[PDB]
Amino acid sequence: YLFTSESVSEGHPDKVADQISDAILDAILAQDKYSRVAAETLCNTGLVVLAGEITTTANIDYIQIARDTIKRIGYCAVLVAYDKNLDQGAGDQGLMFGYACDETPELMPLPIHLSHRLVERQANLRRDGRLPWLRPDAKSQVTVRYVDGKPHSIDTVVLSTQHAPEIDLPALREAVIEEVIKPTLPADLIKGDIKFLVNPTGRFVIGGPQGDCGLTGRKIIVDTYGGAAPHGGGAFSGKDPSKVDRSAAYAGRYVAKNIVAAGLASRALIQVSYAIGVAEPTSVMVNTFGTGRVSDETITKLVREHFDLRPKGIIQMLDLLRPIYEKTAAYGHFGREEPEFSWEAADKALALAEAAG
Amino acid sequence: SMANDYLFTSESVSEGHPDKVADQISDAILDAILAQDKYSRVAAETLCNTGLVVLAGEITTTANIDYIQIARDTIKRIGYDGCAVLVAYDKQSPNLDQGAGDQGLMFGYACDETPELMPLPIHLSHRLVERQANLRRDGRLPWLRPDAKSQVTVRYVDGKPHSIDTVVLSTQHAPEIDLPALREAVIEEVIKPTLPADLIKGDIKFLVNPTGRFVIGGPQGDCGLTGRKIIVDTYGGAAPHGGGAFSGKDPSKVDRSAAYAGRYVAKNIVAAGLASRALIQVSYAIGVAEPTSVMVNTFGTGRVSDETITKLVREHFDLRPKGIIQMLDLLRPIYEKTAAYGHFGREEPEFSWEAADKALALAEAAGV
Repeated sequence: YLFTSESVSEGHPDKVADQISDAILDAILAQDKYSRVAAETLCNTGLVVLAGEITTTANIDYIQIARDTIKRIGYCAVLVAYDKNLDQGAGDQGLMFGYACDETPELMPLPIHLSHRLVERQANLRRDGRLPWLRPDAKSQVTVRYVDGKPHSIDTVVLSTQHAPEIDLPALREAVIEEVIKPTLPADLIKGDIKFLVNPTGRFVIGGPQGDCGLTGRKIIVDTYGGAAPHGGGAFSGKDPSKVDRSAAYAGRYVAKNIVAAGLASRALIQVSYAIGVAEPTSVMVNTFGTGRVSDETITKLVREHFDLRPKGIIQMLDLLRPIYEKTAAYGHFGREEPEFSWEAADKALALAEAAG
Repeated sequence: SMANDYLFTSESVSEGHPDKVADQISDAILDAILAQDKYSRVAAETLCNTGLVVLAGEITTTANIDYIQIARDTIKRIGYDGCAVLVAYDKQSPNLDQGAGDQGLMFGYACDETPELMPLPIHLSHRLVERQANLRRDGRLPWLRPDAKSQVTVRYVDGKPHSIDTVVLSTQHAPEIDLPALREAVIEEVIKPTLPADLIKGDIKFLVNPTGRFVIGGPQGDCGLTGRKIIVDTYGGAAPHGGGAFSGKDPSKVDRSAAYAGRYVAKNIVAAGLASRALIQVSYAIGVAEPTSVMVNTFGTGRVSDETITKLVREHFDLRPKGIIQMLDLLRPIYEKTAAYGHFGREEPEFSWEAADKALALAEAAGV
């Protein structure tokens, strides 16, 4: 079968909103790391709206931080409407999913991993001036052929990128295929039936907020597993680590990744859920899709013994009170093994393998 | 097939949850536009706060709409009766093989856990919050207010529902009512009458307003945005999701119409008795009509090969963007009603994607 995922660059209007939301979070967290933050962003042609709920001692110039963020991405009236120990109960109810699999060394499903890499690549080539006619907004779609339930080839890659008006399509499409697409695709998967569609709907001069309204939390599938796993619904950006929407999904990834790196399974899906004002999850379950070496329920039991899934437990486990979140807000929260991203360390793998037998 | 014991959870929110307010405003505006011009392009986004509604997005139409009156009417209908409104739409005046207007992946799903062919936990979650709305509006529980959330945890054994483990229900309420009386009322009136009798065992846990009082609700107590309840809108986590929000978008957006078609297909597969459950995944490429990929996974429950089912789907359904609109007659102002209590699993006459009107043909084909 053919399976497809997608990603967007840091310049996509929705990601502009996510990154503004998280730039603001990091600024707050730099001064007062215990702050409660629920920062929502809407951005438009002439308009940025910053809303949601904030509790802090920090003093931030929210407008300057939005402008700095838009500047760094590469591109307004501003409306600011904020309303400004381990047994602590969850601040809200909800469900969260974590996932991992052996399709890549980072233990992410292939299609979303390639999709993120394609847009990261175009941003890299923009910012180092190799393709100086590139502009911020970009979109990738990668369709992967599976045979034997394992990746076989890459059927189609679609990449649309914003660009300066001075360049013609023919040369743009050739440049993107040769410089963006081909180098990012693993050679073992590249075969005769590979289709490259670059800028299928033609000229793409106007991009970002100026071309299309963007909102925080509207790329939650691009942020996570690109369609390879179910999702609980919660957005990440703008939320401090006391919000289980973010902390529990991050812990889910940690758990799932450690189960697979432990050798317990070749893939692992974990659902967690919370009730408001209750520390222990209302539910936890692990599904290994028939690939587990020990029963899913025993893995579920091991998860409880080896990870602290209580909200403040997870903060302490992944050391989350750090201004590290603007970096999370483009190119996927999962699958990038940066030092800051504590949820990507397989540092419980050996302990899990040992406990299982 | 494999012996199992596990807990699975879904959630829903009432029509007065701020994100749902935003979704409903977005779709009320879509409805009003379509009333006057059913070929309109609408991508209407809403953000609402304490004393603030922001309406933004892209709209191409001949309709003349009082955007503020529609937002106000919607808020009033939900139960919330200065509220400044900022209208910043990018507005302008303007075959079956036409291409998709954007790329995306969409999933459709159906299973036999409920008569409506939806997975149980999202079903029960929705009905719990509909029940609190009903009891509010007919005055049986007049102290209730619009904002509420439900969450239902189901213990499955051998791949089948066995008992209800936990029900959470948080509801806004008048300051007049005391917490213990609130909780007893919610357990006996809202929760118990909604749960299936045979799934209530001795180990059931009711978590009603666990952190107590809840007087300031809706936009006043938290910000709402369009497209922030997309899991509540679909299958509660029982299926994968491809990304796209529904509300504020006219049927020409494949994010909405292909999701609906997907449900349609998946539901007719199960209704036909071809499978006890069906997941269908479809992908579109910008400017391409016929979709990239169409696959059906019955998870070992299909009475014929998955391949035969996927083949049957292409003979019996038109999955091209404009084909879906004709097949489901999507050019009608029917969307505000979708914007709370789930887009799937409610068998309203307007909801074309919930009709099992091809099941007989699929059954007759496969041999069921």
